[PDB]
Amino acid sequence: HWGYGKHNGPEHWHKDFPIAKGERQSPVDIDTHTAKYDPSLKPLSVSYDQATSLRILNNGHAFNVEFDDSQDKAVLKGGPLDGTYRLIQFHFHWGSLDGQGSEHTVDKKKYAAELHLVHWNTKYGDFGKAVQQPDGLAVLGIFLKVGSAKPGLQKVVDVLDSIKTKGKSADFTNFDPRGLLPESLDYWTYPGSLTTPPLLECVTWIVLKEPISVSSEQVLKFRKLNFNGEGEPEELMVDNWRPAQPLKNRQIKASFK
Ligand SMILES: [Zn+2]
Repeated sequence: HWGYGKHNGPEHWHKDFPIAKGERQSPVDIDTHTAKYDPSLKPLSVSYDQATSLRILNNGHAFNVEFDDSQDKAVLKGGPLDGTYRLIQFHFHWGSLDGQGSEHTVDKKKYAAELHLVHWNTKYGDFGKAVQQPDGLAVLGIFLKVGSAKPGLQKVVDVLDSIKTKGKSADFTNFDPRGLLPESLDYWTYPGSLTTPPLLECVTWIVLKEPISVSSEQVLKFRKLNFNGEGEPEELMVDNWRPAQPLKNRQIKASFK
């Protein structure tokens, strides 16, 4: 099956998922000098006050913090978006070392990790319908650098012991994703894809310029997770990132000067 190893990693995915070589794949390098300020982008609206987290799952590629998306409780709107996108889950991509782990790059700089807050367009009714549409998803991408601890991440770090292996889940209620946001909502935006199979070209990417800081101890706990199932050979869950893909016929827009 697909993964991040020598025999099933990103350079192999195109054999089962030919859209891997498509016209709007993600992630990309963000060339900060070429990105155009777009004075017409509307204000970005992150409304997470009523968010309802339910569960945390190790799916064998990453961990997902899942939300109740059966009503408009946690929504992303404005910026480049038309209409209302509902938070369904967040996950991270990270490295074996602090010098790699992000999927997007900024002037070829790699961050230690990247948070993806996944939202689906309410006009398509559910996530499965939304991923079939070019405007189905909005993913808020946030870079992690290693420095000071992020207090709002520790509740996540402290549950990972309970979901070490593929297929393990744990109750994860009352987690506030506002604790993972940087001060500034200045962003870059472009049309792209899921960065994991099935690599569907359904994402409006919104990548924040300001990283968040996490501690060395916090990312070490991410690196103790396993890709494998319980009672299988231990394979550390590290380097679960796809490298930068060709930009092709796309323009990256900046919300800021
Ligand atoms: Zn992701």
